[PDB]
Amino acid sequence: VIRNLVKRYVAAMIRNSKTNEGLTEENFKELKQDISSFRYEVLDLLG
Amino acid sequence: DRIPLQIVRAETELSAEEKAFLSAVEKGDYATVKQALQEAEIYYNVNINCMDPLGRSALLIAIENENLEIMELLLNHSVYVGDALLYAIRKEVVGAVELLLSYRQFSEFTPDITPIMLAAHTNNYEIIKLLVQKRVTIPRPHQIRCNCVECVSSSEVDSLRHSRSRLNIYKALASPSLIALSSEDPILTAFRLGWELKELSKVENEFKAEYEELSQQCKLFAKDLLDQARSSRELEIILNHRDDKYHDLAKLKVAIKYHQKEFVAQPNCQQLLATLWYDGFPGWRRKHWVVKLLTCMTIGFLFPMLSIAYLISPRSNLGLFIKKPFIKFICHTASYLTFLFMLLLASQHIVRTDLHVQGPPPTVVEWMILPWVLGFIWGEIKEMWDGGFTEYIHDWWNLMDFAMNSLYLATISLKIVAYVKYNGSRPREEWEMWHPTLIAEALFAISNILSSLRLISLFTANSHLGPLQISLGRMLLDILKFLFIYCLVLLAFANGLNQLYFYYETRAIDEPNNCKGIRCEKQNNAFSTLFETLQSLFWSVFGLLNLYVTNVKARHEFTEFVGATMFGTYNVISLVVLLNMLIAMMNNSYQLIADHADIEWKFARTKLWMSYFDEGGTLPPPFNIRHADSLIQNQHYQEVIRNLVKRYVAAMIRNSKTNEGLTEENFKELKQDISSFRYEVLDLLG
Amino acid sequence: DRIPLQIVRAETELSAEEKAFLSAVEKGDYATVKQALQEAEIYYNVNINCMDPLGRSALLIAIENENLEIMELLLNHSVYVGDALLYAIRKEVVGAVELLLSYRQFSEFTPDITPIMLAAHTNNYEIIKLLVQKRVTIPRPHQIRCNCVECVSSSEVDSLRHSRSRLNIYKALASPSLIALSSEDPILTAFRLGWELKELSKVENEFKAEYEELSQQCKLFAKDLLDQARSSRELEIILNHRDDKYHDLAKLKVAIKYHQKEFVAQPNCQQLLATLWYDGFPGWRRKHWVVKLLTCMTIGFLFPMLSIAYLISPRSNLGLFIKKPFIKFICHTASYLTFLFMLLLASQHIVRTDLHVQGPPPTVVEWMILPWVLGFIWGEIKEMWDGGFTEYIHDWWNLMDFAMNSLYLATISLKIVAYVKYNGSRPREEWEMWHPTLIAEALFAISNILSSLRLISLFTANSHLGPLQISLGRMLLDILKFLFIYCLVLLAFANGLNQLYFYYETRAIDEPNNCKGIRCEKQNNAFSTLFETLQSLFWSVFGLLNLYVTNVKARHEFTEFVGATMFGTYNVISLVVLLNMLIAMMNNSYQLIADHADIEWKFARTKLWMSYFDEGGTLPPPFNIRHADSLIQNQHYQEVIRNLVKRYVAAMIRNSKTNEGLTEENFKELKQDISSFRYEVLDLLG
Amino acid sequence: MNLSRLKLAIKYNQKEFVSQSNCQQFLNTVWFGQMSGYRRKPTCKKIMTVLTVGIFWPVLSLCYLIAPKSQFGRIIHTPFMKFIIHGASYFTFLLLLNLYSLVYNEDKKNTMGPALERIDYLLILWIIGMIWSDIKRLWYEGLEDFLEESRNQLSFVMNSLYLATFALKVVAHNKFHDFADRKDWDAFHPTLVAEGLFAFANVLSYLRLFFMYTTSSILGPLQISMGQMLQDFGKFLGMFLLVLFSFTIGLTQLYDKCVGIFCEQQSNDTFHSFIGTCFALFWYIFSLAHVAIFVTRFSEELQSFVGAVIVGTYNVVVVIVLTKLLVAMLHKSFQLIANHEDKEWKFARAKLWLSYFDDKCTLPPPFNIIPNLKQKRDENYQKVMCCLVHRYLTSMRQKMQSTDQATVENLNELRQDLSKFRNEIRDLLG
Ligand SMILES: CC(C)CCC[C@@H](C)[C@H]1CC[C@H]2[C@@H]3CC=C4C[C@@H](OC(=O)CCC(=O)O)CC[C@]4(C)[C@H]3CC[C@]12C
Ligand SMILES: CC(C)CCC[C@@H](C)[C@H]1CC[C@H]2[C@@H]3CC=C4C[C@@H](OC(=O)CCC(=O)O)CC[C@]4(C)[C@H]3CC[C@]12C
Ligand SMILES: [Ca+2]
Ligand SMILES: [Ca+2]
Repeated sequence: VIRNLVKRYVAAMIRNSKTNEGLTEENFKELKQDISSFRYEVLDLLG
Repeated sequence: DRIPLQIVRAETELSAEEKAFLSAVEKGDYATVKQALQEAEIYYNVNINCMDPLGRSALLIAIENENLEIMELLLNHSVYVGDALLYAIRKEVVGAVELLLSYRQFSEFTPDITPIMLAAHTNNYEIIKLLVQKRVTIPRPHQIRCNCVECVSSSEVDSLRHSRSRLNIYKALASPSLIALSSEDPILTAFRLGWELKELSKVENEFKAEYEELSQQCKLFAKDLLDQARSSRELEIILNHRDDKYHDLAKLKVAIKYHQKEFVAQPNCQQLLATLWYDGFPGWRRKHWVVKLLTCMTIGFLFPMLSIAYLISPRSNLGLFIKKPFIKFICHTASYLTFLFMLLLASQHIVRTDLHVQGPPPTVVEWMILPWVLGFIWGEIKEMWDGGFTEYIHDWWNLMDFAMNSLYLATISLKIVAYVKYNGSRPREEWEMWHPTLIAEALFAISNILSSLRLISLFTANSHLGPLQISLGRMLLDILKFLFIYCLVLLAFANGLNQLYFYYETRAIDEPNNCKGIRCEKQNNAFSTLFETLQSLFWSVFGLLNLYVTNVKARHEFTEFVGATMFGTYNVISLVVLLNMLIAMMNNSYQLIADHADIEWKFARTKLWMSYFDEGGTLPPPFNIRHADSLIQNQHYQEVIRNLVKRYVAAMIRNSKTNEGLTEENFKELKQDISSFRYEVLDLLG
Repeated sequence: DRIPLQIVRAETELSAEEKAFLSAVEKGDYATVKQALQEAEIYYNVNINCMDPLGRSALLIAIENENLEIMELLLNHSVYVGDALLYAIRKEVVGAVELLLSYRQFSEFTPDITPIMLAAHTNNYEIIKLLVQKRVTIPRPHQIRCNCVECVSSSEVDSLRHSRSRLNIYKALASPSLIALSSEDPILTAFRLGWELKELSKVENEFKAEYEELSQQCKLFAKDLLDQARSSRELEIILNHRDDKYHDLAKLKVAIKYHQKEFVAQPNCQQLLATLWYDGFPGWRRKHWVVKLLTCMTIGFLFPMLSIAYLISPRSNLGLFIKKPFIKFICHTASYLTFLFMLLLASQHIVRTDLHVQGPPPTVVEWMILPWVLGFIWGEIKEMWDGGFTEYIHDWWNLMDFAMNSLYLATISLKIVAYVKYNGSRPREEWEMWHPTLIAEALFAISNILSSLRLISLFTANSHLGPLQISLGRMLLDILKFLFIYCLVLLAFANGLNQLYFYYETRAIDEPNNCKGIRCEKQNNAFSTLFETLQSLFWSVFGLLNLYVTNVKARHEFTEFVGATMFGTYNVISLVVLLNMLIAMMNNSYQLIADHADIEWKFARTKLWMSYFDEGGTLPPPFNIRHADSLIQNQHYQEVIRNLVKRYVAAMIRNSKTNEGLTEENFKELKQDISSFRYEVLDLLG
Repeated sequence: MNLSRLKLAIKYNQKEFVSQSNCQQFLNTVWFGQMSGYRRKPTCKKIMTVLTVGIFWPVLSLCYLIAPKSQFGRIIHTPFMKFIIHGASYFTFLLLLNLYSLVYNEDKKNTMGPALERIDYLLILWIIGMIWSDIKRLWYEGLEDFLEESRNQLSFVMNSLYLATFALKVVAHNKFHDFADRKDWDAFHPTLVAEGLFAFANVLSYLRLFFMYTTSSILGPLQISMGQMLQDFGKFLGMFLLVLFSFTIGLTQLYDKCVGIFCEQQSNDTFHSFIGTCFALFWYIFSLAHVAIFVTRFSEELQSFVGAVIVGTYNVVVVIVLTKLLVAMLHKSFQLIANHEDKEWKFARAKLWLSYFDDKCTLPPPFNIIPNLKQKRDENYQKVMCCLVHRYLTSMRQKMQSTDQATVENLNELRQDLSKFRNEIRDLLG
């Protein structure tokens, strides 16, 4: 029973976090880097 | 030392290849995923249906990342699709369509949840609609307390499941969007469901909060639909619709029945009612403050005439005038006010009567008071009959009316009895303690107090006094609870004190001025009897009990000290502690009540206005001497409802889009969008 | 009719070409922008320095989207760069480097803002570091009340500018980053600045909130640096640093001087103090409450022994014991308690002195009490001497100490004045009103009240009574304010009633039992004199004034009625209105006070503990019988400060990054980023 | 300095506008006027200055009365000073009232229609002056505005009753100049009436001083806050009244079959009349035992018992149920009040200060008795307005830009862009 209850619990917590946590500035920065990195790669290949 | 840490409940681990496969899905690399799948089909080295540490498989990872491309790929390779639909519905995405189209152990969803139930719980109109398009059904929850069905006797087994399953069903049936899509009359459905849910909140002590929340959801839904009305024609079609006369504000009445306060208090609804109320007084409220007073006073003074006219020629200018709701209120209030004035005349004893005559002939003023009394009685009778006992019983003021009236009856009976017997005259002093005349006078006085305090109800008609009256009522409930505790304490100390001082009771004759009690110039024998002890302790609460009452004449020091100490402890517990605590409690509630004061007041005011909106009404003194139609009505209601629902759904969506913050899931989605994008472009460029 | 709507704030519109150029910048199409720039050169059809209606020129539009590439392009071409640095600082971009590197009306920045100030107002350590690297200076803010300088005495030219300018310099000087980078002792500066800002808040009433906000900012910074301490060595180096003996918790002391409450309450700081406080009783924290109790009791009982040993031979082990602070506290508390017990004996037949000997000889008890009294006064003298009048005066309790001691002195004096001039033994009833003996007894009693109330101070020591004591003290302030209001109410009615009844005053002789006043069995002449009137109204607040005090003997109905009405109104205003308001007021205050009680209590306790940490201490009864080092110390402090500042800067960043939603502007940048990438890719692939 | 807009702001109850720092600054400058250093002087020096100015308030007033141009004549102009001078005048008047009886009217205890002691004559002047001030004010400002603020409304009755008191005195001195024992005087003898009215006015006079509190930053907020809650009491009043009369009627009905609450031995007569019944119940309110439980009849046990129940219920309903409610209401009320006290207080203080800004009133009451360019202006206003508007727009732009948080829409928009770009490229590259 404990094995099952833990699995259920852990999952629930993760869900709660994802759905009840706002986007922080660090997130913005990561997204920006992702676009930037992709750009450089493409420009190099196409260039 | 050191505490070694190990995984106690271990679980199978993913091979390196499998780990990579799932990793690709989280990055959205279609190519690698595709390749892995194909290779697995050949070398059988990866279980397409493997599972992450969190128990999420590939399809679940794809669903959460919302990569339909990859989802399709996985489905084409026939991956186990169990419960996937449920996960998609929770994510509220169009991947649901794909899984439904793709048709033919650990889950985050209980075994009872079905696709439609979850969609309802999510309140996504679109997803719900999609599922309903295909045959879908939500089990009908058995009536509250349905033991007869042995199926309800399943509660014996896994009640937990039984309870959860039921809540899940209701949580679904109470989704604004489902009610919108399915119910024929969304408003009435909500009204009813919100009530059943409230009842359940009570029966299911546990899970009470949940049921109550669901109930409020339903109530607000109805108000929201009403708020989406744009023209009076619509508002009238909605509020006057009778499910099945019409033009009787049937729906508003149903709302009042189901205590749908927010609906009844909606601004537009209140506006209509006002027009009906102040019929004949264009802009009565607009009329200058004074002007209003002037008109009201004048009309009130003329109440008997207006009343008489209706009695004489119902179909006359004057006869019709009284029919207006506001006029009725003005008249019916003026009548009561004059009644009270008559009772005042008694105080001044304008018509004085000898204090020696036993059962005197009813005084002049009395006779005058008699009619009103009779009118009030017959009135209550009519109410009871017309509304049925249940409704009459419900009204709390009805209790006061019943009590006031009953006292007036006894007063009369005794007055009468004292006339037939005790016909002669004797010095009042000789009169026995329970002489009929004496008892009657007391009853009359009490009744007069009750009658005058019945005016509190009229406060509901005032914008300023009304809200207060409503709040007070709410607090009174709590005060009662506090009183029970106080009573217990009183009884305790009463028993104790009486237990110590009853050995030292003294005769009234012995007592100075032959007076015995806490109400004599020199208080005496205060704790001699329980009845007296109770009185003494009550009055002590107000400081009207002197301390010398705690000493015994024989002067037994010890006893007196214990007595004073007990009295003192009572004072501290009652005044310093309990009394103060009441303040704190009342402050807490007043705060809460204040939050919903207006809706409460307006619901109350409407009820009052509605009472007069009816046709059976004359002041108390003079109180006693085609299917086609329905079809059309329903058609119109349906059209309006359709429009209201349409504009409501849209609004809700717009609100969400513009009034909701971006959660982490959103970041993950964007991050995935760029990731998959990158991989594709790189492959194409490579 | 109709209401016309015409644009009165006329504004020129951008040419289509112009407008287009600006749009390209917003989308990040480097190419189009580049073309436009080049063409404008040759053709001259678009002013590259044009502006949006919102005043957003190209460079600005680029800076906000943070496209340094477009920025460089624009800068290369001759685009006006006015105030651009400031925008690039406000936005906190590090594209400021580019603008600083380039070096070749209706402004959103006041004419006083210089780059360094704006950077400081933003608190960007990096940006600030860049600018500070180049020589930069912030004008001195002339001290408060610097009117002497005709420079400030010329504020007449433009006050609002002067005041605003002043706030801007301080808003800069009070930036945690500028203080980290530019100040030698970041901790000391923040302490001082915090104080100045506080003082300014008072002098400059307007902008009070602003200056107060800035002060709190400085206080928080100092606490945060302290929190970045990771070893006790560092904590010591910081708290025991003297600017210029050392090892005296110097900075802790300065912090108490500047009311840096939070700094003092910081966990680590408290822990250090505790160790110093409980020296001699290691594990006192672990000691069982009972055990503790036992230890305390024993020490207190042996207080005389410990007190003497020290005097005889401080070096003696026993002599050493009393030196420990906690001990001092316990010993000094026992001495006070002993004193209070002596006072209690004085009111008893312990010595059973006669009561008719005017100018009696001091009783043994009184003799014993004398030494203590002398010690207490002496202690105060030393306190004043060792702390200066300022500190002594500042302390509130020193006021009570003064009062208690002064009364315990007048008592002695009057006693002596009575031993002399009164050798007889006349009946007490014969003694005049101001017989010295009677006056002496009165003063002694009043002081016995003050003395026993001083124990409240000790509460700060306990963890339970301490916080309560503090909270109540704060609330006392509120009550004091209310009393002022009430006082006016009292005075008004006092004068009115006196003005009405002063005619009907009667000689005490006439009164029964030759008693005239409110404190007589038959309250009489309660309003005849003003003073009586004030007292009578005061007592009426407590329901100790009978209502028969309002009836004139001659029985003039009108006057009595006016009087009763006046008295009643006073009772309503005071008891039903003001009193209830006070309760509500107090309720609110407690809610707020409760929040900061801990920092308030701990600060208080620390001041108490610190008092004993000092070396000059013996109980009241027995009270009256190198540049090299400095440099090294400073080096160590600077080393710790460097680490602390570094740790702080990093922590603050982490907090900003992990606790800040994605504003809309952030989104816009991402969109522009994709847009630019798109254009670039489209071109290369097209 | 017409201060037109400032005044229109107060008229239109623009509390925020008046409490904006910029406006506060302007005001303070005007209020302290040339006495600006006052703001810088230490508390001690400021205290000294205030006292000094007040003490010599007649002197300074005189200077203005004689050589308004003199430096001293100028001193009264500073709105801050006028306040001090005018405030002192009132305090001296209150002193006269105090010294009227404490140190006068010592031998006129039994002289009906007593003469007009100089104190009376002097006071007369002050009362007159204060009246005139009201008139002038009411004249210049208008009526409703004048009636709106309390210090004025009290100033009406106060002055009224004071006027009546002295009148009756004159009549009495003529008609009844007898010197009989006070006791033998008829209850409604003119002198008795005058003294009663005068006393009440004295209470009103002092209450008026409450206005000064607004000026203080410490007690001023509280004073205003209290007044706010003083409204919610009105509601309670209405409810209580109903309760009072309801029980009054019953008690009278059961009891109507030396005298009163106000005698050493309280008599059941308390209930015999109606007004008495009201008083009797009125004193029960305070719950400090002002009226005994002797509701017993002279004898009628039942009759006496029921009476106990009636009074007991009254006490429980009023002393306990209604009162505690009142407290609850006040608690909730203040909470909200506490939120805006600053704005409210500022508006009030400003309204007070402006009164002195005017040049119409300069002399304290006792002395008071002794009696086109437009184009440019508009142009400048438009210029400044243009700037403020631009600044507002830019500022709002920035504020929103830096506070408004992203929304799902924005997210969706972004994702759309990535998609469109994705597709475009995919197509451009097969
Ligand atoms: C305060 C003392 C003198 C007791 C007075 C008793 C009655 C004369 C008062 C008490 C409550 C009053 C009532 C309170 C509520 C109202 C609502 C009022 O209507 C409004 O305020 C708004 C217009 C509307 O009713 O639609 C009409 C008068 C009336 C009946 C009032 C009539 C006069 C009443 C009965
Ligand atoms: C309640 C009646 C009987 C009055 C009792 C008077 C005194 C005997 C009490 C009142 C306040 C008490 C003091 C309240 C505060 C403290 C702090 C207490 O220390 C602690 O609670 C924590 C340990 C520490 O002091 O470091 C030592 C006892 C002492 C002096 C108490 C000693 C006993 C005192 C003086
Ligand atoms: Ca009824
Ligand atoms: Ca001291």
